Amino acid sequence: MRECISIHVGQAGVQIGNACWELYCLEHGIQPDGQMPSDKTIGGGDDSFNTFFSETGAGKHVPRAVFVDLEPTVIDEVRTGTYRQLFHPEQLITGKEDAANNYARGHYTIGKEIIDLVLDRIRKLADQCTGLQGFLVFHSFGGGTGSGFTSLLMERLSVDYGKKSKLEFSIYPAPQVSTAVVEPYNSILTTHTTLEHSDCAFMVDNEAIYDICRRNLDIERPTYTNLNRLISQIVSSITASLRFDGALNVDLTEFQTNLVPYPRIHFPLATYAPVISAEKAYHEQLSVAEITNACFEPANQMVKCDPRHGKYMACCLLYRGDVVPKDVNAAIATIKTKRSIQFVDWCPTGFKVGINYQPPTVVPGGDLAKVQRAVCMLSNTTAIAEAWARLDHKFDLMYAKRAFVHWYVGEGMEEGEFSEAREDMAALEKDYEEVGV
Amino acid sequence: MREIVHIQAGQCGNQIGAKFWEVISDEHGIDPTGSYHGDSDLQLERINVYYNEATGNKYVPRAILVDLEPGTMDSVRSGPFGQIFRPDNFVFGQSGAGNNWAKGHYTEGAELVDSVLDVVRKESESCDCLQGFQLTHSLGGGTGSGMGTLLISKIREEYPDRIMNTFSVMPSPKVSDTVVEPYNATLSVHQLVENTDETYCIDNEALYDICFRTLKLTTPTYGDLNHLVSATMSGVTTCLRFPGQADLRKLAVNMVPFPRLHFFMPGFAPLTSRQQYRALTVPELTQQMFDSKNMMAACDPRHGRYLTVAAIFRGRMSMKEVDEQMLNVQNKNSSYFVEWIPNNVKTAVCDIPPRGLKMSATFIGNSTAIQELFKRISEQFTAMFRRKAFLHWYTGEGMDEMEFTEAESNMNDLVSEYQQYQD
Amino acid sequence: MYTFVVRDENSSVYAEVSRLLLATGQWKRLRKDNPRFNLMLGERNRLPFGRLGHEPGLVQLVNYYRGADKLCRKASLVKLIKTSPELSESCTWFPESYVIYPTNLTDEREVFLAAYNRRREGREGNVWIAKSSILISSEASELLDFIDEQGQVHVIQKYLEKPLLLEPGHRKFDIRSWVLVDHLYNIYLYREGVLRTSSEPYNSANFQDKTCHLTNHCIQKEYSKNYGRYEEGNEMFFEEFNQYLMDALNTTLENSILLQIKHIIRSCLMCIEPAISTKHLHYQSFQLFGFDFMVDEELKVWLIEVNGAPACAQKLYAELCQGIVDVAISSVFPLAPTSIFIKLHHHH
Amino acid sequence: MEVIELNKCTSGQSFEVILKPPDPSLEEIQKKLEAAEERRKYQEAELLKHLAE
Ligand SMILES: Nc1nc2c(ncn2[C@@H]2O[C@H](COP(=O)(O)OP(=O)(O)OP(=O)(O)O)[C@@H](O)[C@H]2O)c(=O)[nH]1
Ligand SMILES: Nc1ncnc2c1ncn2[C@@H]1O[C@H](COP(=O)(O)OP(=O)(O)CP(=O)(O)O)[C@@H](O)[C@H]1O
Ligand SMILES: Nc1nc2c(ncn2[C@@H]2O[C@H](COP(=O)(O)OP(=O)(O)O)[C@@H](O)[C@H]2O)c(=O)[nH]1
Ligand SMILES: [Ca+2]
Ligand SMILES: [Ca+2]
Ligand SMILES: [Ca+2]
Ligand SMILES: [Mg+2]
Ligand SMILES: [Mg+2]
Ligand SMILES: [Mg+2]
Repeated sequence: MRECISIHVGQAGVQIGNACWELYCLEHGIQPDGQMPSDKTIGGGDDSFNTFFSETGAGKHVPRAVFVDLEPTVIDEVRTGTYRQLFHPEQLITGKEDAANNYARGHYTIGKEIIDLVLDRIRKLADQCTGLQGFLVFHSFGGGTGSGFTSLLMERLSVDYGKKSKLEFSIYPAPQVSTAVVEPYNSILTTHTTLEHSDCAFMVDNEAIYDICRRNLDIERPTYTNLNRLISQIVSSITASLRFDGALNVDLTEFQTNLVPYPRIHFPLATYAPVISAEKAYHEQLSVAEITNACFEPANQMVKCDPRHGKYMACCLLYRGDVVPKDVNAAIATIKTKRSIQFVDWCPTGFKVGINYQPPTVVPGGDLAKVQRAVCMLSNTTAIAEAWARLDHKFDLMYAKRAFVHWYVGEGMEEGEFSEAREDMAALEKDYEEVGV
Repeated sequence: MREIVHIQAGQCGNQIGAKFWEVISDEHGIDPTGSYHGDSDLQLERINVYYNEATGNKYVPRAILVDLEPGTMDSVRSGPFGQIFRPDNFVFGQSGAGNNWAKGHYTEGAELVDSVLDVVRKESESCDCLQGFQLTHSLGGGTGSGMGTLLISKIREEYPDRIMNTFSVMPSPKVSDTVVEPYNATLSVHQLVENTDETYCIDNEALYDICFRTLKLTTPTYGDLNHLVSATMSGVTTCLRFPGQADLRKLAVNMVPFPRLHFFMPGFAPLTSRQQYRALTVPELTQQMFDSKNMMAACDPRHGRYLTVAAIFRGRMSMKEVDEQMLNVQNKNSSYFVEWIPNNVKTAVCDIPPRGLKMSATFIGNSTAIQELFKRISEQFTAMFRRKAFLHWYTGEGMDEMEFTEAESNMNDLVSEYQQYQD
Repeated sequence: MYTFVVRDENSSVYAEVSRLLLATGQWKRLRKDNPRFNLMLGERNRLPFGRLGHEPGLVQLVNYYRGADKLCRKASLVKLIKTSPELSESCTWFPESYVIYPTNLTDEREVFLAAYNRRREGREGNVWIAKSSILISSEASELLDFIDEQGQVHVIQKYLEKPLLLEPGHRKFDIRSWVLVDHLYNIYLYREGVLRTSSEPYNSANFQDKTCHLTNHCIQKEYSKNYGRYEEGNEMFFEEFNQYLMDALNTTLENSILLQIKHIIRSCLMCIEPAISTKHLHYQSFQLFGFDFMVDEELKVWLIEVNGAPACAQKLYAELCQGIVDVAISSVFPLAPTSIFIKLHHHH
Repeated sequence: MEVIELNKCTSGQSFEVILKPPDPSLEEIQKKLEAAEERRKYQEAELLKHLAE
């Protein structure tokens, strides 16, 4: 058994992390007080779920997690919420005033003063590990803390944990649920500084989640709670292989080996199905072929883009529920003869398949209906470069007028970091085009 | 605990400030004696933003009242909620400022300013984490204009990394006390350009026209004008006083793309005359909120371009219908929004409506059309300064002509800066 | 009030559509870089499809199908027909073609020579035409050498040595068909076509002079001496051509030619539908296509190419452009007959 | 259409189908953070100089 440490940074990271650990506990049968009756080894063990949970002498299962935010209101929800008993105070780190949606304020001004404390708390979690694999880091692109402090933290993690893998779950900005105009600046600034420190990053576009909640869940105006419960289902599908017995994606290193042949192009596209409204009296249970076919519909992708006009470097299918390999291959064969799936000539045209017999867990009172089988497809497609092009274009519009730049220079950042980051993104878009066309 | 320290200076500043504290004290369920008697936990969630909690569950506004004569603050202390303010937070002289910026900024004001800062420091020292300051004042007088900007300068020296916000009432010859108002306003505007992060421009001419033409008040008074300012101040601070998103710095970061262009045009809806019980639909709220007649800077938005816009909707309404109407106003008049700041129109909703209304909307625009306001002031300034008229009131306090010429050029530079972003 | 942007100033078709849109008083034109549009009349090359459909509350529509280039490129069309089972390599209505890359750069050089050597040995007509995105010759050496002198991909296809010649004149021609595909992928064939005729007698013993062999409107109006002799602007319309088919060949335009044209249009567009359909996409597409056909003396219709940004006959601009507004733009953005199109029904 | 590396356990199984064959050091991070702090200090010093005038 090898441990994984989860780090949640800023409001988006914390609230999504809260929803994930709520789901993890339900999936592993852990109560809000941290007790786990099914775990017959009291006080210790090296089971698969121990990659994410440590154990105290009293039998409490403690998430291997740190939550960090510069403002306390979001994390105060954790300290007094349902699962307040899961974490001890050392794991929940809060300041007094946030980074004001300013990458430079979070990275330089505030980051300099809190980085050492955050690393100390992380070190305390690492000291409990016999063989730490690495870190899973949750954060927004648009927030000042999510963007600015995350990039500083990732830099220091590469120094203090050189041989450890680091994966990201990153929230790509969408104006429909954002009131900040400078988020394109922050997104490009944090991607530039984090690119060399992240082995694999799962981007979730709030625009995609928002429309899935309106279209599939019949929510006219989804809240962050609606978005986060859906995001946590996708996150859970991705990390399940680390927490349950299996042979696919069993350690963090395997995500890169399976999904990222080229280090800079390390942003796989996630697609999840089915998403069914719980308000429906009863829904027709979709077959393996149907949910697999849904993985190639733009409507259920975590980032809106068109994979018909890109090339694939890798494709991974993660099933949960009543699924047997016979039906998976039958579905894949059918989809090949009907879909436009083009692989790069230097990659094999194949699919890695993982099946977990335990169907998805639904949070009581949530929005999602219980389904007998679900699938999350992770595909490294050049089509996701559409999301970089969109973001880089908004950046260029504002930066041509130096709009809002003084807010960043005022925190000690050099204006040259803007163009340095933008040129890095231009090089990234060029890498995608060289592979996809 | 993101505390804000409120300062009100001079006659206009204290009369509008008194009404502001009367309006939001009602919204938070605070009675004139500082005792809470509301019925919603949302009233206290962010109460510490503007109120300190004293013994016995008493809430005391974090407000400092400043003036160079005692008259207006005597009226406040005897007014409706006059007893709610901290007695030690009244700082006043006896000389008066004679509607003279120099008296407020360099002589009379200079003798009183240290004692005001003592009270400011006291209030700031008891803040868990101070956001910044908000000042209410007029620019056309002497105390609010001259001493108010002196206070801003000394607050920035002592609290350089705190946000400074003002509600600044701009003079107009239509609602004028003295002829030197353009002098005092031009001198103050330069101070604001340098030392505030956000300034709400409230033009007395726009307030008058609203009362006379829209509200159908035959003889508008300063009290009628202040009713509009109170309602507007409550609207633009809703997102600070209730759960949402958030703080002054975040607002500034998304409203101010260039440091000197931080002068906002506020607006309010509905503005109804006494047909006052009729229900107001979301389209009506949205159309009026963007109508020039609902704006209080006396500038035609269709003469310039919006750099950024914030809109706050209050009341139990259809947030789906809000987005549809907002997205309709933009996508129907995009010629007035700069196209190089993507998604520069932001919308927020608050469930608690203002007293007496089922729902309302407040509008905050950073528009290049505000240059018309500074142009009017500049022209009135020059019409007199060309003849050195009334300057003796200012040279008698030690000012030189060169300081007037510098203020003249400073505000014309500001006008030139707005004009380049309008094209 | 609907909003659109114009990003192709050279399009004669969508300059009229834009003119019509404004004439309705219910459409407003924005600056070409304004992202808050309902309709984009996009550029021909490198249209930013990736930035469409990401404005909250804006239903966005564009006048091009992403991926339609596969059909509207010389080499691309040949590859599509040969590799697509719907069309197959034995497709009977497309001339035997081969994609030939210049030697200075897969390639089908050896395959072409094999089929070329076969025709030469069997006494059969072996006249091919080389073109790219023109040379006519019966010697394989001249065809391949001409391509090596260039630096872009070329296609070698069989030259229709037995074309249908109009009389009087004994002259070649081609048929242009305008086809509109809306956001729902309905295939609408404009009822009005045009024959671009050669004003010179067809000469099979001299492919050097390409005036009577290339029916392009520009070539006839620049290198032909009988331009406009038989019909104004070397453009014969369906009414006259149908009357001719009845008088001369005792048949109709519908029976002898149009049935095959409609079949070819359906086959091509249905084949790529899964690749370019915007049915479940965050934005919607439509596009106007120009199909070019050849007719041989047996009244068999051959597809020559498909144009993704076609122009229209001067006489037909008003009628076609208004139709684009009715079925392509207003069907998505309605305003406050007897259709001019023929719907080619098909299975989706 | 081949299947390889089929692994089975009580809680699931996994396999692979093939359809067709083919940093800044700690010191350097400190300098960047201190350089930004110094720039903030300089800008604040200039403001105080401006206010002293
Ligand atoms: N999906 C999701 N997105 C969120 C959530 N909270 C914030 N966001 C998104 O994150 C972006 C704003 O950044 P935040 O995470 O709130 O900011 P922060 O990291 O706390 O940084 P500062 O507050 O500026 O110091 C916007 O794009 C929001 O839409 C959340 O709970 N779920
Ligand atoms: N295989 C073939 N047999 C006979 N004629 C042919 C032919 N290929 C092309 N042509 C002649 O060439 C002319 C047009 O060639 P082509 O269409 O390939 O060039 P082009 O694409 O630049 C003209 P456009 O795109 O406007 O239709 C037609 O009028 C046709 O008569
Ligand atoms: N809206 C409003 N404006 C006022 C009020 N009192 C004064 N003014 C304006 O303020 C300017 C005079 O400044 P004033 O505040 O009276 O002088 P001060 O006491 O020296 O600061 C003139 O432009 C007046 O029109 C008021 O109660 N409401
Ligand atoms: Ca155990
Ligand atoms: Ca590393
Ligand atoms: Ca004195
Ligand atoms: Mg935050
Ligand atoms: Mg007065
Ligand atoms: Mg062509």
